[PDB]
Amino acid sequence: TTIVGVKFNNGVVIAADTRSTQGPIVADKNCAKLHRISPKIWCAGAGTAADTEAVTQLIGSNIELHSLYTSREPRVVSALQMLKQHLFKYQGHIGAYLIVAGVDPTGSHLFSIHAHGSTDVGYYLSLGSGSLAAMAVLESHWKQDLTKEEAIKLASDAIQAGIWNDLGSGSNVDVCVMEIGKDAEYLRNYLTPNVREEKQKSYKFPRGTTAVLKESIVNICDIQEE
Amino acid sequence: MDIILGIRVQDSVILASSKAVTRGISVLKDSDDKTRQLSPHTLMSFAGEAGDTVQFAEYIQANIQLYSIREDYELSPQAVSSFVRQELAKSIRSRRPYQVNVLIGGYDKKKNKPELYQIDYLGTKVELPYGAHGYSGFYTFSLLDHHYRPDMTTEEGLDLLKLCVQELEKRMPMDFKGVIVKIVDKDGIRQVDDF
Amino acid sequence: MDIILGIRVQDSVILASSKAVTRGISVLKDSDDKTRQLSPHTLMSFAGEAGDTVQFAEYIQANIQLYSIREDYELSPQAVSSFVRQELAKSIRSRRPYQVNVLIGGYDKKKNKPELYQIDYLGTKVELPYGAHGYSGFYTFSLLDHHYRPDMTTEEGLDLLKLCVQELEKRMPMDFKGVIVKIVDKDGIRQVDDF
Amino acid sequence: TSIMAVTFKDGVILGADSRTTTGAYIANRVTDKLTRVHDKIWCCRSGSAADTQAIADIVQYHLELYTSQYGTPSTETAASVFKELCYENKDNLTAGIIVAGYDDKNKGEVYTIPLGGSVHKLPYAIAGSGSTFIYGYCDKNFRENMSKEETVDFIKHSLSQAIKWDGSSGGVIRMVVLTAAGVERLIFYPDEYEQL
Amino acid sequence: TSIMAVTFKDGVILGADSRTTTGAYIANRVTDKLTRVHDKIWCCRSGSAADTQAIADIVQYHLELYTSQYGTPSTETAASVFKELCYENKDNLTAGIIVAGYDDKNKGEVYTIPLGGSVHKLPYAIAGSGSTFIYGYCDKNFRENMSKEETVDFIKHSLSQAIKWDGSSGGVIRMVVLTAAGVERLIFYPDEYEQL
Amino acid sequence: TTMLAFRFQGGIIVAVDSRATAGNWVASQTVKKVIEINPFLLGTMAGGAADCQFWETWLGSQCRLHELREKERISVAAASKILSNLVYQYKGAGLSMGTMICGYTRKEGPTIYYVDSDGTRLKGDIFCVGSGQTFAYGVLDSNYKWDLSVEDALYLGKRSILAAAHRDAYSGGSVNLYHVTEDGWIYHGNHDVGELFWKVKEEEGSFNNVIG
Amino acid sequence: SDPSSINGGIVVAMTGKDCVAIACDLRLGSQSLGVSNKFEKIFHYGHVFLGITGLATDVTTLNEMFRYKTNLYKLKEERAIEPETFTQLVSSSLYERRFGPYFVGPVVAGINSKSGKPFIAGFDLIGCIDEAKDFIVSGTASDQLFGMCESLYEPNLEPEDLFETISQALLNAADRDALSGWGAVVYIIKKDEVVKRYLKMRQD
Amino acid sequence: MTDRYSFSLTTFSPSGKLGQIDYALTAVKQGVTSLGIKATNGVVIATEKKSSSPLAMSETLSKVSLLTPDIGAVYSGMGPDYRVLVDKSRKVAHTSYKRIYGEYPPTKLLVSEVAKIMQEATQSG
Amino acid sequence: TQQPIVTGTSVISMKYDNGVIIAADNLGSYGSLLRFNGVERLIPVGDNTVVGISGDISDMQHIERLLKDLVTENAYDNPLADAEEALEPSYIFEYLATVMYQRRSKMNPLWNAIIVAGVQSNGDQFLRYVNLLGVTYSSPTLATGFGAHMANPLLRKVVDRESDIPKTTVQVAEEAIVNAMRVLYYRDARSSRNFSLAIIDKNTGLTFKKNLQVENMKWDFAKDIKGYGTQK
Amino acid sequence: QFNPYGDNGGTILGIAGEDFAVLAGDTRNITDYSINSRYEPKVFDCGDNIVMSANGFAADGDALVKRFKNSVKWYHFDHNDKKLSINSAARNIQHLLYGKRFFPYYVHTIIAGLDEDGKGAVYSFDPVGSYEREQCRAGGAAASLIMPFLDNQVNFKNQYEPGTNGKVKKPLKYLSVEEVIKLVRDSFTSATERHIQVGDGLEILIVTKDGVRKEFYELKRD
Ligand SMILES: [Mg+2]
Ligand SMILES: [Mg+2]
Ligand SMILES: [Mg+2]
Ligand SMILES: [Mg+2]
Repeated sequence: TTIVGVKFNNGVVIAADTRSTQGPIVADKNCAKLHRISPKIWCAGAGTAADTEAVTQLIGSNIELHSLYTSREPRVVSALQMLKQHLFKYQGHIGAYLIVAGVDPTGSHLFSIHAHGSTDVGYYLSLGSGSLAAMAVLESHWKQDLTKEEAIKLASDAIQAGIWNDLGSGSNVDVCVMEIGKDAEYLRNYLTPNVREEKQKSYKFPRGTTAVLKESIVNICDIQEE
Repeated sequence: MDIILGIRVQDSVILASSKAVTRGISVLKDSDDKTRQLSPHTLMSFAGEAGDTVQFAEYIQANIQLYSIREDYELSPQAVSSFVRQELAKSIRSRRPYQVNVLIGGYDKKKNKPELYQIDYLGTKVELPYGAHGYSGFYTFSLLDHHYRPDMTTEEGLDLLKLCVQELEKRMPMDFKGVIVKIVDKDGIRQVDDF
Repeated sequence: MDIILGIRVQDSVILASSKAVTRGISVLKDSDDKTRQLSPHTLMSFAGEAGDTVQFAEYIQANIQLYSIREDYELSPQAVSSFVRQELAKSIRSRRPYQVNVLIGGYDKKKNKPELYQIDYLGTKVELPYGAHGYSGFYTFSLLDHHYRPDMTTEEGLDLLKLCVQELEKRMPMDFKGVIVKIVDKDGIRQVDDF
Repeated sequence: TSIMAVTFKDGVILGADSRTTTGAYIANRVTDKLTRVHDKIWCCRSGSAADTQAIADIVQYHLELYTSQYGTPSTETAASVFKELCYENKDNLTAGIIVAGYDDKNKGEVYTIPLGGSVHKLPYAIAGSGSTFIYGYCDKNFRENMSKEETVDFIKHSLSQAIKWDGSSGGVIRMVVLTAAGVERLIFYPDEYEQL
Repeated sequence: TSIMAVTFKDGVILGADSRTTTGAYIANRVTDKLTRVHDKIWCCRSGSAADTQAIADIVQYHLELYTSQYGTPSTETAASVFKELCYENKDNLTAGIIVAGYDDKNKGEVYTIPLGGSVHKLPYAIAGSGSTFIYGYCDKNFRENMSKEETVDFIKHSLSQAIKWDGSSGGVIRMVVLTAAGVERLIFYPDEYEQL
Repeated sequence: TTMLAFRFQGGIIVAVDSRATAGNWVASQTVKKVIEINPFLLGTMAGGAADCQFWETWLGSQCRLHELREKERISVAAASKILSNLVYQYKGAGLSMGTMICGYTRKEGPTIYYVDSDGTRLKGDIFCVGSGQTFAYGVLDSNYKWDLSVEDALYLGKRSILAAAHRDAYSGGSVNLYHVTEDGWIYHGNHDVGELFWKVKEEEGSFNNVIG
Repeated sequence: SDPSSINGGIVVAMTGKDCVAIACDLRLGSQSLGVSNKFEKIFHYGHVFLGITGLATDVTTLNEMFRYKTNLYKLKEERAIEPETFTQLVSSSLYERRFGPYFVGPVVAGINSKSGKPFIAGFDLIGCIDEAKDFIVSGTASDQLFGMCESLYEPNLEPEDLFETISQALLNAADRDALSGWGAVVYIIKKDEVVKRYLKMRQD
Repeated sequence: MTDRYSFSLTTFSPSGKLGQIDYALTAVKQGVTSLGIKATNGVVIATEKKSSSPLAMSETLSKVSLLTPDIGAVYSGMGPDYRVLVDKSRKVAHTSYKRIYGEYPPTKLLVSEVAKIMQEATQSG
Repeated sequence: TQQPIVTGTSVISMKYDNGVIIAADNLGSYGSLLRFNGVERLIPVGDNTVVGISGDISDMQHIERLLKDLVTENAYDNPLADAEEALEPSYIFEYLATVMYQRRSKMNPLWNAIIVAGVQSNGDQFLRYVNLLGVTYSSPTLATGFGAHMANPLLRKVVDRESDIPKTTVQVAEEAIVNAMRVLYYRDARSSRNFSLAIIDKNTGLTFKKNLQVENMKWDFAKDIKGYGTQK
Repeated sequence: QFNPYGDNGGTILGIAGEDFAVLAGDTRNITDYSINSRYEPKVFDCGDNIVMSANGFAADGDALVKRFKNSVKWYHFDHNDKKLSINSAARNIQHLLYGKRFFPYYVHTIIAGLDEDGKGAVYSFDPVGSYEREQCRAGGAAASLIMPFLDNQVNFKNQYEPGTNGKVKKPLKYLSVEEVIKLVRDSFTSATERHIQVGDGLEILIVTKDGVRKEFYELKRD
């Protein structure tokens, strides 16, 4: 997994690859790692996939209820505080490593959070098995006062570094841009540089190829009238 | 405990269970009956860890007898086996699990069919024409796979069972001191006193 | 291997050894002869680790046969037992020790006396009226302590041996598939073919 | 990590490096290890980042609630709350915290709370993996009642050496000055302190 | 243990503490850790006393045999013999040795041979458990081409701090001065160096 | 793995399965577990594939040198003992071998020796080795007679491996049959278990538990 | 010892044109010993199909659990549960045992009764959802299944062509796994007809 | 302390009436009018913002409340009781549904959950 | 079997149109202690080869002596020792690779990761890696330790495949190498600012640059970073 | 503690035709999650119309190939330049491998060529020397993904003739070199999609009576 977060002029951008693995095997070639905590607060997760999803949704649920209770739009610091206190309590047993980014009435924010409950602030961050490849790119090209277009470019370039160089990362690049005073724009499959080539042969079988012992209709309908 | 076998024939279920009880160095008993009658037409044999086997079996027996009295009705073998499975499935994630494997031989009076269920200590249930637990199946299943027919009489079932026990007595390192054999059919449960 | 027994009576030494060979799960053989004739009037039974037992026994046999040819003379049972003890005592501090326990039954033609020696894999030798290795003594020694008499006939020795084997067959968990019995006396070594 | 707090004539100054490592990888090279638990009571954190952040957050809560009821807490009181958490949960924590603060009555004070949860009031304190290399330097160069500029130089020079020898320390040198005048943040970059 | 060797204008000086511990017990409080392998080639020993004594004895033998055949060996040659023993037997040794010597051609030289058996020629070197506490002090206070009196003061002050913080170091400070003039032994007692 | 060998009126029947596994992974279904040491001697392979292959091929070289030197066919007793003495030298080093050395000579008649990597050497009439040995023994024990015909003996060996191949997860693929006579061994073909199972089920009426 | 490979077995699910397919082997074992050749691993709750591999006691337990939950769902909602909703229920249920999980590999398959859209999904033992467009695999021969499916699969196959593709994927994968086989079943699912076919395969 | 009122405060009178429920309905009757109308392509709910004082900012008092993105609520009767019910209704939509099924509850089932909470305040101690 | 004591971190390298470049910092770490600050880890062999070594320094010093002995030995009874029968990069590598694999096969490894960079007689670029296991491989870019994770991604952006090599100038290659060293200084806790760089060109020969420093560093943005979440 | 072994990933595949043989392998070399090389040849021409690959731990693989190439050289010296037959090479490799039975070459070896009747031949070895002549064999990381596919598409396993419904098997008709290469390419393309250690490039060596020919194909680089 490769995930990055980049601050820019009027907001923040977060990006991720689309490969999910079961050890050395690729379970899903187009996974969605960019998750929504609230409309304008998104995060990307590395580590134990069920933990990163479960924790986003839980804090996302409580954030929504909080927003309704306070008649205010949710803040990134709230998501962060709720995430870290939950994770700390479970002493790293919930293997969620996240990059949290968003905009709120206070401004634009970018944080990272680790499974044991520690958090960090930054203008650019990377996470996952491809984090070193990604950070190499970020450390080479990041500057202060980036534009929206420059940040999207830098973020996707950082993910690409992971895709090509990290075996745990691959396939496509997903992006989400959170700009102040705007709707957050989720760009699913922003880049698609790994389409499989056409196969040399069709493996469609002749009908009747497979040997069959019994056939029967399965009743999926409910008990009928009359 | 050691060897427990089961075979479902045309009109009955036959359970064979070893008689030996060994505590490490010595064989303390050679006439132990590793079975409990759960209801008039349902028998359960068992094998596993010492103490837990009888404790579990008697606990199940008490529960089925309680149901029988409350409803004035005998549960079907299928219903009893499902109840037993759940108890073992519950047990496997407990603080200290029941280490008990069972065979449930019952005659369903409603369907007029014999039924044999094999359940291990994890709560793994399967309905079978013949079954076993432990290493018993390793020696006996090749014989049962060959000779078994669904239309066998009780006498033919007993003869096939004798062949299985003979193979066990030949190739097994442990002396299990023979088997007690019980038959479950429409008339209930009875013990074959010469085997 | 498992059970090896020995008893020295008035005019002979009787060695009884189990017939089973078990490799873990299965009993591979039920007619194994766990003994080697070292000389015309000296027999050695053995039990211990697989492979090492026969390797050691045949090695000893070869050495005694070599001595017999070189000197045109049969070594006394005492001399043979001392040679065997030294080999096992040497072996216990080797890179890989022989894990073999033996009984040596011999008739001394000079003294006109039967002699039974018990030697374990450490090289622990004792001359006894009756002996065993492993758990065999735990079941049989109380019977031998009671009934044994130094003036017993060979037939009485065999009867006392039968009682020992019966107790083993009753209380031992393992099926050792009966015993091969051999008698060592002034006329040499012979096998009792019905036991 | 290299952290220290030093009392001087006008108050106290906290100092720290900015390196956070996961093994040999620098996970964050611009970390802020100087944390505010009250207006003029700050702390330097060492050990488990998760633990020290959790502790500091709880202390900040305790002192915020204290202030609402009883007014401004003392630096001693803040150190006591830190200690209570560190001592009672010593089996499940890996935290080495230096507490520094300014009162008008008591002026600059420094308390160090090592691994066990003991408290030690000192004129100055050093902690973190990099502190081992500067025990000799700091002991020889510390004076009581230094000026602000002298104390800044003392911390700058001390952490410079700690960073020089300790691989787990590095980045920028952050400092926080606590006096009657207020709260001043300072930062010093590699090109400055490496040539000292 | 706290040991160091420092080159200066007229040659080189070796310095050491005198404490030898078995756990927390001081088995010897007046140990001589400055050992002679040749007339003007000495060494400071740290690590296993058994190992470093055995090594030094073998080196002294090698250099005695070298001298009989080829004349006075260089300090580099002595360091090489030390290294050869420490490197080839790294699996079975725990030795950290500083080699110091005076030639007329090369003057004062210092070589340090850490645990692995590598060699490092340096202007000065520090080693032993107590050295960790004076990396900062020594780096800030060392100058090249110091006078004899300045170098004695530098070593005295440095080992004073090492002794102060390291429980495994203590006792007297022994020193050996290597110049063209000859070989001078110095000793400094607690009442002297503790008040520095 | 499942292998058997039994002595009978017409010589020796050797029957083996063909499966090789590396954990749950079926590496091969076409493995040769009978080794043609020479035209008169067969060896079975259980345990370490390499240990069995290597040392029983080596055994063939030792048997060939014996008959060159002594101008006489080596006995099964002598051949088996060369192998058992060799592996005994390596005892403790981690060889894994379970084999039946099968042969038919004038002086001995049909002879089988079970040889094993911990030094065991057993002469016997029936042997079964492998993960599926218990299943094969059941069929063997209940149907074995000395006065079996070559045809019926071959089938019994085939049927016994099939029993094991069915129940034992680590046995299957195909069945290889051999018949050992005094004039040498005779190969009796490779039999796919998949096809053999259905064939036997129908013709024999066995495996009623399985739907076909 | 490893709970996910004591009993053995496999499940595979595929999407086609206006159809889905889900298939499984029939083996249940105790490690090397084959115990049952009739242990079906696919269940259905209305028009939603669920295949489960792994520890057999948990497979049975989870079927009973989801039957329980979907029956209450229907009584309250007055409608049958949909594949998308059921997938979330499986995920929720599995994660609630995060630190004492069921050792299973579930697979959901079905067609949304309102949109008509084919749906499949897979999970790890603690609820992480894999919603693949193409195929989902699970079991002791998951590696083999991934290899077969990746090469044999093509999108928009008709029901009768999808049957051959999924059947061959299962069969040949199972024949390279010691703990899978002993029979097989394939479900072909269309919006208002479902056919179930038992396959003939080798019984070793 | 401890809540020592573990008994029902709503009970059946000889005539079969549950007094406290009847009296609660009387409080509702005194409340400001609110209404709801269902159309083919929507639903409307409305009420009067009866401001207690002209100095009060009645926009800060929400009588019509979002429960889920597709469900809204209005009331008549005691405002404070309504406010806490809205809080409970919002939470139960998550805890007993969205955290299980990954989607918001259908109207009838959320209503059912709110109804259950109100029923329990009629029988609980 | 041993454990490394005094260690050297990443060695990075790449090919360009006319030759190869290799670089490595001047630090000898003692665990987390940055003990020795003047360690040369690039060792030239003749005028056509540079061997860059990471890992255990005592083993590096041993290898350095082996290479020095190799040059002496090659000159014995060799009139063309400075011409046709001079040591090639490929000869030097194969020798080291042989030693490394032999040592791992006796369970007594030289705890190193080595990159041999050079230019062959025919002008061909040579760049190959070998480590304590005897594992060998070649690539347009090669790096050890942390360099493998952070430098390779950056260097591979310049030369992503074989066909990119003729398109890459020495100025572009050196620029990329120097930037990678800066990135490693930012992110490797066992790195130093000071490093050495060597260029082996088929036209201009061996250029060995000592006492280089990481410059043009970005740190100013640190002043704005406060707290770890909520702190202002 | 020092671990003398490592895993360099990679996947190889050998298929024997009627009068030809192919030995293919990916060109990617890895440790853990890093790529060492995108092009590091793994299949070698060893002389006498024999091709070889030893997949697994690359240092052991290189050593074994090197030793076998040397064995071919000395076979010529010692036996009057006699051609080393594929069966003779197989037996020779067994002895090279088993010579390190108690400190194995951590590799899965496959060799390909033609037998003495000119027919295609592939031999497969385990790490300690057990070997077999085979028609089809994949080795390495993605072997479990490839072999089931080959059983189905090369040996037509589980495929029956339409209309007979399981009664008549699909006949085993001989495949051309072009047909085999299609299956090889599709095998590696599929493996590259689902296995993280497989990718970058595919190099195939084809062996006929005319000699040894090479073919290279790109694979996905992610
Ligand atoms: Mg530093
Ligand atoms: Mg099988
Ligand atoms: Mg299978
Ligand atoms: Mg890949």
